[PDB]
Amino acid sequence: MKIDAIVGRNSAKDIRTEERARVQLGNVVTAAALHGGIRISDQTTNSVETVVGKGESRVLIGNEYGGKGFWDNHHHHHH
Amino acid sequence: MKIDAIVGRNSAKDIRTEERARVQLGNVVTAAALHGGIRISDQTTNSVETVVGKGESRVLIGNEYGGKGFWDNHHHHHH
Amino acid sequence: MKIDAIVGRNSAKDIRTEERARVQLGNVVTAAALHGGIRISDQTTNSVETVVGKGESRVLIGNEYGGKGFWDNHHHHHH
Repeated sequence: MKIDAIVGRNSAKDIRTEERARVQLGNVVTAAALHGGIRISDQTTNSVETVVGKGESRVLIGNEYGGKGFWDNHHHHHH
Repeated sequence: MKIDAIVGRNSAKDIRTEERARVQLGNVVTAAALHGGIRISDQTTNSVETVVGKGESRVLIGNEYGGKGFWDNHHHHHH
Repeated sequence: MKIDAIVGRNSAKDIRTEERARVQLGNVVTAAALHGGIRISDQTTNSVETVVGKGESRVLIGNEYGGKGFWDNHHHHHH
């Protein structure tokens, strides 16, 4: 009670990634989407229990700003 | 911000993504949708139990702002 | 109001990475998204209990700015 800071949590209980699975847990901010300023300091709270990815799965648990950070179509993957 | 507690949670119980599936669990904000939205403490509350994606599925569990973040349409065919 | 302690934690309880799996725990800042801060652009709080990746898996637990740090963009069948 009585807060002036950031509020809005995303939570996960269990995560299982198997086989060619990539998971981003937390936050991804693309440059274009948001860079400082008097931006948001309040976000929607999401909470998941168990999440499993099987077979080339891409899973992002958290907040993606922009929509080019974790997911994409086809780029120059050189590593 | 100074709003005491944000109300509006999304909750997921079980998630299974199988086979080339992509899942966004959380909140996606496109740039266009929210830059200087410095106060959002009353949103929609959605709870789901089990969600399964099978075979090249896109699934977003959470909030999508802009409608362009996770479900980025075919914008880059040149890639 | 008067803050020195930032509110916005990414927490993890247990992590298991096996077989060519790589995990980034903390924060990954690429130069492009922001260099050395510039406000708190993002400090969204995420909390996960147990996360397991098995089999050449990529798991990032925390915040990725830029999307060029721990991973880069890939070649996936269907966007």
